[PDB]
Amino acid sequence: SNIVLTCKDLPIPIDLLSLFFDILNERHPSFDEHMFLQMIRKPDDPENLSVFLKSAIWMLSHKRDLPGHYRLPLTCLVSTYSEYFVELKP
Amino acid sequence: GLSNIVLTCKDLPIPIDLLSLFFDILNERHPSFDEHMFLQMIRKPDDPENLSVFLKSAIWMLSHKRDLPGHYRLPLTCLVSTYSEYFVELKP
Repeated sequence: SNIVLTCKDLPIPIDLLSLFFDILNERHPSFDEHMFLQMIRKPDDPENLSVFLKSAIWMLSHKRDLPGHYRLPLTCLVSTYSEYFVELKP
Repeated sequence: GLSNIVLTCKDLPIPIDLLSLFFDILNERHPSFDEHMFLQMIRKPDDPENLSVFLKSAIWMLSHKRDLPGHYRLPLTCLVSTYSEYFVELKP
């Protein structure tokens, strides 16, 4: 009836992270490869985290050609990474 | 009654003034985002654009708002984390 998924051990297609980076970096050209990997590793700046999450949210809320098999892992990325805001303050 | 009730997100208490503050900030940025749409979103987001706007206000409060009370951080992050989940089935 109901399935519980741990977003932390959920597989993420490499092509999704690549797409996500491409979209975020087009929007914010100063958001480079190195900063993207540091975000995946551990968010360390609230404004950068904000822009990272906002690109993922745009992809989920506006992008009409997002492959449907990216919806679950991309949503899990949003839910997982938003958690860093508890300690990461302006 | 509404002052004494403990609402929870993922078993974490969400202070009632936090929901009021969230609504006030969201509604100030988007005056057409009324109380009824706010309550519907709370019950079940039904529009990906409206949910996007709802989440972006909460993310703004966490990322930019310097005077957000400290004890609001965990419940508000909970709300972000939980309401984002609706995107799995809610498509543009």
